[PDB]
Amino acid sequence: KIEEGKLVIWINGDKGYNGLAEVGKKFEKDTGIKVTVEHPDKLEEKFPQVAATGDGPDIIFWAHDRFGGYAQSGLLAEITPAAAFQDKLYPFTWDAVRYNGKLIAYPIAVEALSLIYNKDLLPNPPKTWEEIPALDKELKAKGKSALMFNLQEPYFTWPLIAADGGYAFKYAAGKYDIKDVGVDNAGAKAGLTFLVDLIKNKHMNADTDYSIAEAAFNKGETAMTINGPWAWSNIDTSAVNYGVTVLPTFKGQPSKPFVGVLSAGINAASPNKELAKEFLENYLLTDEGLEAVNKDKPLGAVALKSYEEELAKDPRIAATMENAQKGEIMPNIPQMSAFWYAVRTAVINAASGRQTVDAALAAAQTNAARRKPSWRERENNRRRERRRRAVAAKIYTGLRAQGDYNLPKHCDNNEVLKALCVEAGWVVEEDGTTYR
Amino acid sequence: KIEEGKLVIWINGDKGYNGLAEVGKKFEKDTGIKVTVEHPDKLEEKFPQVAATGDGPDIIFWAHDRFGGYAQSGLLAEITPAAAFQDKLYPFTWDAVRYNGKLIAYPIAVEALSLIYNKDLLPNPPKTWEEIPALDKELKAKGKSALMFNLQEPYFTWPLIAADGGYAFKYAAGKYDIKDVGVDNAGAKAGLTFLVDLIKNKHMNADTDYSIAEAAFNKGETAMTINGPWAWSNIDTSAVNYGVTVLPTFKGQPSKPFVGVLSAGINAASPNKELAKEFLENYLLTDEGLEAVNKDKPLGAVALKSYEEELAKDPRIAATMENAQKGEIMPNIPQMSAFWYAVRTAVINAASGRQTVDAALAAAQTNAARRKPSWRERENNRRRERRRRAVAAKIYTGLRAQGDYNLPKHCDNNEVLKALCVEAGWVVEEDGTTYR
DNA sequence: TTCGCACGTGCGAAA
DNA sequence: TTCGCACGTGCGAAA
Ligand SMILES: OC[C@H]1O[C@H](O[C@H]2[C@H](O)[C@@H](O)[C@@H](O)O[C@@H]2CO)[C@H](O)[C@@H](O)[C@@H]1O
Ligand SMILES: OC[C@H]1O[C@H](O[C@H]2[C@H](O)[C@@H](O)[C@@H](O)O[C@@H]2CO)[C@H](O)[C@@H](O)[C@@H]1O
Repeated sequence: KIEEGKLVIWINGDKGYNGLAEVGKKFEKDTGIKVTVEHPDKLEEKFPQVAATGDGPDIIFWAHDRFGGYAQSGLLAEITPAAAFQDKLYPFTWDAVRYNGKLIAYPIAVEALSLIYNKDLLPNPPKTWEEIPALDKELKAKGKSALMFNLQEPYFTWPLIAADGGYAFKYAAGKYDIKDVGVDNAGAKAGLTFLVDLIKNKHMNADTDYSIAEAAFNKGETAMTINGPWAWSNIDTSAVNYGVTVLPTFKGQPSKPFVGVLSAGINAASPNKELAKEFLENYLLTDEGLEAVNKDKPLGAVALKSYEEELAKDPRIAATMENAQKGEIMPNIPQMSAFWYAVRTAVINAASGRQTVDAALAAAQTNAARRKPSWRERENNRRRERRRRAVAAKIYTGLRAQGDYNLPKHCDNNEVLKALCVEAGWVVEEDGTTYR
Repeated sequence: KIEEGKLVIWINGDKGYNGLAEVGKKFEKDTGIKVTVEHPDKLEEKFPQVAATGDGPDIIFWAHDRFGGYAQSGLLAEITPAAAFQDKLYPFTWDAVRYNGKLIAYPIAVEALSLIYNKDLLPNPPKTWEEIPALDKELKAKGKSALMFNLQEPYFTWPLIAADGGYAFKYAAGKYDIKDVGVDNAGAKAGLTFLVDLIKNKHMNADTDYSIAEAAFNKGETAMTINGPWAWSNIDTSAVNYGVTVLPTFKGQPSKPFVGVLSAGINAASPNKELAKEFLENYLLTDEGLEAVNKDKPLGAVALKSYEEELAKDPRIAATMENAQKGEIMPNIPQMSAFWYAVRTAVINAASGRQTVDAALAAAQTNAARRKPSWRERENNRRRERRRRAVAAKIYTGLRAQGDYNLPKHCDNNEVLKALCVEAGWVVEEDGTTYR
């Protein structure tokens, strides 16, 4: 739990938390506040559960697509810095991270997925998804493989599903039609059927995850992988001579990844609101603060106008943005979670053969639009059934008391119902069949 | 699923899976059989779910306490090693992997928790748990702390709980008594009360987990920690000059850590059983094989006598074994999982203040002693309640059909029963109050 | 051991 | 939207 005079941080484990801790130490020595950095599993899930009761960290670090839903359950609101602080940063970044006209986190970077290939096994990477299966055959003879990426999180598979026209939600009339989904359209069918085919033809495995894909590339067993800028520092420590390049096309159409803006939301239950902002704006949104974090794990296209002009000329960042221009920024609406859960179920079930591509995407189309029942709606159901059982319980209580039926020493209510049935002129069989 | 002619292995993320991968690479070089090593989260729980349907890996690596529950479910191949090979390992390691007379896993190493301390900060490690809060007072004056360890897994807190008399199950007459659970006795109460006292007096944090303590000791913010031999390699590459020593005493009695034998079991659904037995016997359980895994992450006191005579020359191993002699080998009985879940819930609830020490431990004793109903018993309950509902359903079906009781278009069963009551000479109030 | 009511939510109906 | 039966398991009783 929170407490005054301290600062705790929740960032994803694949991020530069150790470089984030190097500056929290620089903050501590300056004005006396100990800063600790923790990278918990499933932090984007634990936060909306615990912070309702006042728990959680002072600041949470996640991409912006969840954040509007976090704002909607009242976990942050109304963050305002001065314009000197509002403009040492990019206008598109603020737009994504503002829910209903209110800034809800400090944007920290811009991330997109790109194709990462080893120049040693693949001097010329493939430009198209369609030549991938033939490539894997040439590399399977040498003992290696073509492509391995995270098939568990749909973030990595969406560039291919969207390539031929699948869309999460449609933007029209200055608004996201939170009903209109395009996970069941013919475009999504072409994308997923190709991915499932890659698995059916043994070019990829349906159980592949992050560690499985990251290890196969860093050890040189797989020519290409699909990852974000955070994965670069790990490939740097390995003996792999890699290049970052545009993701391959599918049916002459580009791959369209979902672009994420890493953001720091201040917990509305924190007591360190201003102290945390002291960390945010004055000690880590500086050149030297982003350096310490980027040296550990590359943030990607950082959003600080000052620091980014140094990073934008790294050819790896330039390729990361060639992929992002081809993609779309992620909606921050609360129904992102329902869409992300549904498509995750679709890919996993279609990759494993539990469902057809038709059945998985059709089920995902309805799940991504499903409404979560309110707390009041749940309690209304609970209370109504609680009343029902109470009404029946009182009735049978009186029948067992004053009925004086010929009942066994112990018997369920159905026996009482039967005995009271025959008194009214009915005959009840063994299985409950009743008549006059 | 597992393919014929391939080997896939599951080991915990804190072990040297990269070292184990190099052993598989040599196995691939001599027999042409690819070996893939994965470290998925919650593998101790994932395995009994997938392996029942014939899925899971070929070989699973875990401490020996979980294997008996696996074997009772028929998930493991029975280990058939030559008598000549069984003599190559310490006999008591074979005992940890014996269940119902059969051998069910290949014992790899012996693991016991020890006190790891920073020699530069604390040259003389405290010999007693009770003197630790005083050590923290001196330490807080430097901005440091004394002790930090994983508070989320009961494996780390148990040596304190067991010191003054707590135990899991009592051994008597050649078997463990699953109904004699000692997580509620006075010794276990005092041990946990002390730990909760450390948290109440701000000498330790209840949210502390593995990565938080491992990061803080390696970064030199705490002078002591509690961890097994696997954690040394990260400290080695760190700047801390460290020593491994016996765990401190509590009320004059030593801490009694549960001793675990890292073991490799063979999935019963594996068409590569002969291949898995070959890889474990002639490539891993050798000097060169265990050395490769050990150089990655220290295994501890290996079961193989030939390589252990070399590893025993290590003062850190002779200290790890000094703690082991004061502790106990875990049971491998299937109830161990239920004991681990109960104590895990208790320590977390007590460390957080959600429950008292007396309430949490009393609930842990009933949970760890609760008899898990068999599948058939669960099914019996499900069918009996299904039959009870169908009987009531047929009665209300016939009442609605031949009653003509003069009720609305739609109405619940309670109203039909109400209408039948008045037909038989009763009256029913709104809340169900019923009499003649 | 079996047994039966309680419990909160699922699923779809009826509107 | 509210509604109501079905669902499988919890808890405790009776033995
Ligand atoms: O898989 C759904 C998941 O996708 C995105 O998560 C990314 C995240 O943006 C990256 O920073 C990194 O952590 O990889 C993640 C995928 O594993 C969305 O941001 C997230 O909301 C969504 O759940
Ligand atoms: O915390 C309960 C846990 O204790 C043991 O797990 C140990 C394991 O023996 C070590 O190899 C290492 O991984 O630390 C683990 C605890 O985090 C038991 O073996 C395990 O069954 C139990 O769940």
